Amino acid sequence: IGTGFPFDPHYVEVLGERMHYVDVGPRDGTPVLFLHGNPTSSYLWRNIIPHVAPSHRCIAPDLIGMGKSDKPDLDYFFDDHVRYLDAFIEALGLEEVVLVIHDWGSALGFHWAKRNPERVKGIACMEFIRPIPTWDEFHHTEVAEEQDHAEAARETFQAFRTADVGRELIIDQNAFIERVLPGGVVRPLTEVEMDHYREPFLKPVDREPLWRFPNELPIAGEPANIVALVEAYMNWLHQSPVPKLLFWGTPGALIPPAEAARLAESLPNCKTVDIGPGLHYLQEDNPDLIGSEIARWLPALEHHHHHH
Ligand SMILES: [Cl-]
Repeated sequence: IGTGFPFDPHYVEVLGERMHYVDVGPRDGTPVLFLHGNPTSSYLWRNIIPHVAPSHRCIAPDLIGMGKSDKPDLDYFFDDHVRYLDAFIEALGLEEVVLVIHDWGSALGFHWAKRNPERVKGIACMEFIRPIPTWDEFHHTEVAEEQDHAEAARETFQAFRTADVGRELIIDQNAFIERVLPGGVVRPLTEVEMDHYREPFLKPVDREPLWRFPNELPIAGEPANIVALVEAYMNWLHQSPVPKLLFWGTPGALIPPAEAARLAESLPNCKTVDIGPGLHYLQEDNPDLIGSEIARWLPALEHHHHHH
């Protein structure tokens, strides 16, 4: 699996700050917008984009306070991210797009789509965020062998959301980067890959977005604004005719194989793709199948639409 990041560095001004993004692919192509989550960057998509770029424009921003984007004095709430990515999209003059999304990138992407449904020609998603009404639903599974792992996951994120303790882990010990990220890849990440992921967060104080994110997860009614927002987009998604492509792995994390199977029915016009062994950061386990299946699925999205 490729460890390099060979893309031209692009930057654009957004709400006064700079945001870094990948922009490859023919300039005249329907754009495909790749949205990473916690605690990743555009690096997450490095081995997926080359499958899509021969035919389409590939745009992959680093969220504010992450990757090579600027680091304003914010608390990095989800709404902060909403503001910057909304302005990013308009700053590139994008009209209609295809979304490719993960984790908090999926919350952002789905929220954007629901508010801008006529501008989304398709959604490729994987290990995405859903309402979590109870902790038992978090990493829920009915596969006996996976139960111990699932309860460990609960404990982990309960701690992240525990006052002072959470900050200790994520801010002082860099747990999201040194433990959660490699912990959510089946194959071993290399030093080179880890170093790419560590680069934006060498200073602990810069780790704030990595702590706020788990504290923004819509679990057991809190935080209420996010619970509402996530319920809204999921209702939207369940009712939308927009073409969907869903990647999943075994045993998965947020999305277990059994639910992936259900989403194949509960989500209209949904093709599913088993990437084989996977945990949360599926992109690092089978980037080639994710990029090739996205590429195979993009042409038909032009149907019923036109550029002229
Ligand atoms: Cl998180």
